[PDB]
Amino acid sequence: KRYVTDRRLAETLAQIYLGKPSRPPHLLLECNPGPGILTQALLEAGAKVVALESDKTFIPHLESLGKNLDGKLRVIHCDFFKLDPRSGGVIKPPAMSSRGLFKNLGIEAVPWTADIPLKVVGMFPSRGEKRALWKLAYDLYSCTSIYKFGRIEVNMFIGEKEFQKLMADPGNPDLYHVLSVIWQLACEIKVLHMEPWSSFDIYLQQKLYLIQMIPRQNLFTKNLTPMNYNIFFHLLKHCFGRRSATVIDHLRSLTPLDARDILMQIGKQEDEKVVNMHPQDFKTLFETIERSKDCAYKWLY
Amino acid sequence: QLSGQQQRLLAFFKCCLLTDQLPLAHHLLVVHHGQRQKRKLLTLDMYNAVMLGWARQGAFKELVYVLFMVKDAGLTPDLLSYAAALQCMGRQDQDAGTIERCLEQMSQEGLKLQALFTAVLLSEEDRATVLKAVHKVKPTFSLPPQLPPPVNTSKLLRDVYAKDGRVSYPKLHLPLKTLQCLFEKQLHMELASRVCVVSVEKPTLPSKEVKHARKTLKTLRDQWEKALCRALRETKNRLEREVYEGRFSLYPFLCLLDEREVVRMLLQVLQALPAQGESFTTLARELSARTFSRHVVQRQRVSGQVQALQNHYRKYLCLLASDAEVPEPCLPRQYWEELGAPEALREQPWPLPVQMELGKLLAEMLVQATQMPCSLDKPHRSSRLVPVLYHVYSFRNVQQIGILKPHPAYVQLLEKAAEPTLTFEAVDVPMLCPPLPWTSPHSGAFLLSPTKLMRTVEGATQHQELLETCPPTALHGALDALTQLGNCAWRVNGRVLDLVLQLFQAKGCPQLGVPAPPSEAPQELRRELAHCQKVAREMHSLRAEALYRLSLAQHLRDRVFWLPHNMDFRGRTYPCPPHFNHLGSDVARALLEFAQGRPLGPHGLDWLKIHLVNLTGLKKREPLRKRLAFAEEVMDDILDSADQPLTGRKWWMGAEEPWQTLACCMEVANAVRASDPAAYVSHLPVHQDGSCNGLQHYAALGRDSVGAASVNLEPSDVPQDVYSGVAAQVEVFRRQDAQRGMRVAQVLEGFITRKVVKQTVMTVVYGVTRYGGRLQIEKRLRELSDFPQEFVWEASHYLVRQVFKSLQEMFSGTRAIQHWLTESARLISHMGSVVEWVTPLGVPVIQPYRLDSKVKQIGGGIQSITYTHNGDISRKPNTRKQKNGFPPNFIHSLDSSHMMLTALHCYRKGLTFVSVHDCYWTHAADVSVMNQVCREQFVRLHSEPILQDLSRFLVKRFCSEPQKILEASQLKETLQAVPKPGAFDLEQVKRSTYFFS
DNA sequence: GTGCATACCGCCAAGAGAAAAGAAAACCCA
RNA sequence: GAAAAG
DNA sequence: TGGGTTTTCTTTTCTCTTGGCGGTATGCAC
Ligand SMILES: Nc1ncnc2c1ncn2[C@@H]1O[C@H](COP(=O)(O)OP(=O)(O)OP(=O)(O)O)[C@@H](O)[C@H]1O
Ligand SMILES: [Mg+2]
Repeated sequence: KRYVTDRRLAETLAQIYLGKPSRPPHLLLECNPGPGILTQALLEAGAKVVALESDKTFIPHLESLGKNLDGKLRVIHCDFFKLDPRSGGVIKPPAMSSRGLFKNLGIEAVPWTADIPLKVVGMFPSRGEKRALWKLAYDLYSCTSIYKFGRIEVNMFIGEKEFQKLMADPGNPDLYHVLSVIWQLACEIKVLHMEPWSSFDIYLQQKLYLIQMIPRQNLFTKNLTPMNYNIFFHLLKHCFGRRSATVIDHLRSLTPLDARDILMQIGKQEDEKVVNMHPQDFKTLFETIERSKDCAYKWLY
Repeated sequence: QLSGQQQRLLAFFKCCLLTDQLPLAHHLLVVHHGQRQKRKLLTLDMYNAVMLGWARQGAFKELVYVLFMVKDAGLTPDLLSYAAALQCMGRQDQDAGTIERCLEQMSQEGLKLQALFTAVLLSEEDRATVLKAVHKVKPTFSLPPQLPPPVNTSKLLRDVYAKDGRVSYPKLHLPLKTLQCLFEKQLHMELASRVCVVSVEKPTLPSKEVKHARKTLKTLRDQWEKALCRALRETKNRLEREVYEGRFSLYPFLCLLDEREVVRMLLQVLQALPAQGESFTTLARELSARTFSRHVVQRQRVSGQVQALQNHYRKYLCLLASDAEVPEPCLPRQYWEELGAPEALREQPWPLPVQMELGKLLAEMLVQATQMPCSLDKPHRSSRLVPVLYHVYSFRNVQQIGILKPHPAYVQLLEKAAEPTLTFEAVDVPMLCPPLPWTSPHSGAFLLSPTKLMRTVEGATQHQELLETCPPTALHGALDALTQLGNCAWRVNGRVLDLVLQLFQAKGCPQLGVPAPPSEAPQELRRELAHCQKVAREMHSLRAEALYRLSLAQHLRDRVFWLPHNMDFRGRTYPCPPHFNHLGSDVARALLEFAQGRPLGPHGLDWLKIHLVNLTGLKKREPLRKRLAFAEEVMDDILDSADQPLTGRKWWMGAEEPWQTLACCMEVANAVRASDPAAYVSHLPVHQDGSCNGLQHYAALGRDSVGAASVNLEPSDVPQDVYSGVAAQVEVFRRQDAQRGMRVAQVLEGFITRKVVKQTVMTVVYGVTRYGGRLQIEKRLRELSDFPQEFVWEASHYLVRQVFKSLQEMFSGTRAIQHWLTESARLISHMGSVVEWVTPLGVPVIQPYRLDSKVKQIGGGIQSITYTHNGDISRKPNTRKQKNGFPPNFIHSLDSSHMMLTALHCYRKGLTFVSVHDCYWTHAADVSVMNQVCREQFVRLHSEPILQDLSRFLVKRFCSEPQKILEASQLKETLQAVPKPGAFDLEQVKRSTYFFS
């Protein structure tokens, strides 16, 4: 949660946020627009922009001056990380639901496999890229919160630490983990911008970075369903629980099937480590188990 | 302290003593001769252990070799070395001149001949042998004669332990031979170490699949039995090889029990492992504890202690048996000690690392030894062998958790072949005989199994050593009260059992307390599946505990049984059998009744009637005459609820405690239909409870006239409640908040009652956070059906406020005593100490709350589990826990002392007394007498300056610092700053009708 | 006297298992 | 994750 | 002074910390 006052190369990021010049139905769900300088930079594009400010001190001015915009802003008081209630009684101004936000916008996307419905721009706080990064993946496989209706783009600022760890492969083996596997197959994440973190003011450090969180049609499969995902995750965390072991040892810890048979189904042969796994390799390890329909006992989740 | 490997070797030599494996101990002592790195680890205790071992065999050559080993490293021989030498010389029938030379050398070095017979902890066989060895040289030497046992002479315990008094101690309803037979039955149960009970679930009809799965499981279990045996002998030979070269192998620990018993125990823990598997360290701790608890019973079996226990017990039963008379009446501990007391030295627990490696070795060898065919669909099909158990992990935030989960085919085999039986550990079952009297903090409760005097979560514990440092007569009242509580014969109300088994076996009735089976459980899509799994798992756990309790209740249906009682660290008394006891729910309390009955007399029936109203929850705010008039008004409803419980007007289901009200309805229905109601012998306990006994004790300490009016210490015609008044004030603020812009006022309506603010107003004199009040006033609101589920959080925070607003300017002296106790605990914990105090009955109480727990790691094969030392190894007291714990722990010490005084003075009057915490149960004939005794003991407890005695004891204990007193003068003045007592006079409590009601 | 095997301790990354819903304020490390 | 007793 | 952490106490049933690498010290064969 940082209020950014820098206008530095805001036009370039606004144009890469804009995409096609002919179409302004694509909407920008800007998160924490405190000073409103980034709001004016996004208004320079000309497309419709919606703010989801959560702080009560900066919200009364945000409804004001919208008449000069002639209807280019619909201010809604919420925050992007909570949305769907988990242990919740009633509706409070800090947190609302996905149905309420999407009915206020009026935007509903019945098919997931069609074109992208919407775009979200946002940030992660100083502490908590891991928690909300976990949260978005949890929302992304089982369709929950912002990903509940459609395949919404979550193009947003990340720390450089994650962009080393989340884009890690068996190359650079020291920093490599489960969010890496989930996100690198979940979204096609490329290069956008590389501004310094300490350059942006806050109302010696790792440099800020910007990523594209765009989900892929290859995600949900006849074997990897959106409802079986918690079976999938308990592979990945367990396989990286002790990472200096063959995949046969972890399968015998996690599966009653013959692990060497599963490895001769996928191709790797009996010496092969969990650290020397690409993100697609875990998905293939998950889905080679499934089609053996005769063996009903498949997992130990 | 010694090193870890030093503890391993010391436990090794002790276990070779107890397994009678002396060549192995001598060999490993020889191997650590010739090096300095590990002979430095060898201390005088290990040499004394081998010294005593070669002494008990009568070996002299190895004896002299161990002596040369002790003198070779410059170590000085100890008292045990000369005691062992005299033992070996007595056993060998040594020439009297050489024993004379031994005694001259022993007296020459500086030994105390008189202290060796007393200070050295050694068995009576060793004592007899060393006594014979001395008396062959000095025939005129003799031990001092036994003194008469001491008598406690504290002021509160002066009337008890006074021989110049007229006593009538009650006697059991069972004769001497019957109690001897029950003693033999419980002895056989504790030797067997397990109990098999029939499940009270309705039996499934025999089928082809059921018996086929039964035979498959039996064949698999025989294969596993042979596999566990083979693996155990292969490990045994590997560890014996690893003993012949010098290493700690755990070989004598595996030789502590027979192979069949270890394989049987491993098969038992395989059988009792759930579908969701238990934690790996839990299996390790369980296997280590079961091995230790079976080794204890095996050792008393071999050593001849069982026969001595029998010979003492058949003589001890003459005090309690109705037909047998002692010459002088005395307490059970006094008759245990006046009779020739059998020797019972404490057996020390194993070192905690070695406990962990034994548990891990048994767990690993169970994991590796058991193998099942993977494809159970076709028996003729060739299938590879898969492990029965698997090492899964479970991750909770940072935490990595190792779990041994069974094979799903094995689980499906377990529920498909439904097992008609259930197995309990013998200490988890009520005793069939009267328990051993608590004569020490080491002897009591069960016959052969060690039972702790103070309950504790941790294995290593500060409470027991503090119980041993005190004078011997200090704990006499607490021990006699625990013995009196354990000496209450219990039986099962079979009619209530019949009705609960009627509802359990069919579709359950969830409102009465009888759980419903998950066959009746309910069966966006993922939300429905998640809700189904959650509800099904909750119902399954609830029905599992109900099945355990009902199976134990069915087992003890025709038997008179005893519940031995134990303490917590603050002094409250809990019965040791966990499932079926009178501290449980409404169903469990309805099942239990007294086995010995008393005639009602001229005032019995009325009390029963009052008790029935006390179980309805109606007429709670009325005088006793109004309660009795109500009971006479609803007498037909009582008779119909007793005669037709489930087929009639069903009045008893509307009671606050329905099954207890049903049992009391049956008792009243039997009593009023008797020919002479005075001559009706009644076994139903009648309960007297204190209205806010915390506030009662607080107002008794502070002498607050307003508080002693508010909670019934001042005489009055009507009962007084704080909950009703505070709830009325909250309803005033709710009506004030009505017809304004606040939705919660109209949402609440009539849901503000005594129950929703009961816990908070009860708690608040023990310092409660405003955040915890939300959780404290939401479960009561969540269980309401008419309450909307949307505004649970809103109404929770609405009841957090307007209660503390109502409680300001209230309980001034109580809040002052609270503040002084809290600041005393804060300053005691802030100077790096734990808060410690002595009760007025002499019990020492200390608080085990330390942060920054010391942790160690085990290197192993399957995984590495982390074990925590808490036996004073942690050196940082936890200030927040001490602050939040002292103001309730002091009050719990006080009402435990009140209960113990009431018990001890009711015992002298021939009363059967038991107690749930602040709820005193006795026969309906004796209630007034109990009330009378209770009031005096309250007046006797609170005539003593408990605040002032606590202050001067705290000054003596915690203010004696040589240099720290300069910064501790502030806590010195806060301990000397008890607020002054008010103007309430205690003998009025003697005339208080509704003190306990 | 030197190199290798063994055992012990530190120490950060654990993927700070999603609750980043929440009215509430005091305590200990930085 | 739930239930019960004080 | 700014920021991470817990929320009155006890007891019982159901069933919630491990792993990997690297550096340092120590003991033993040639
Ligand atoms: N949650 C609690 N925290 C602290 N002490 C408690 C708690 N619950 C019970 N106690 C202790 O148990 C006793 C109160 O038990 P109980 O449930 O009978 O309440 P009560 O207010 O005495 O009841 P009643 O007014 O209905 O007769 C007191 O000694 C009190 O200190
Ligand atoms: Mg009470």
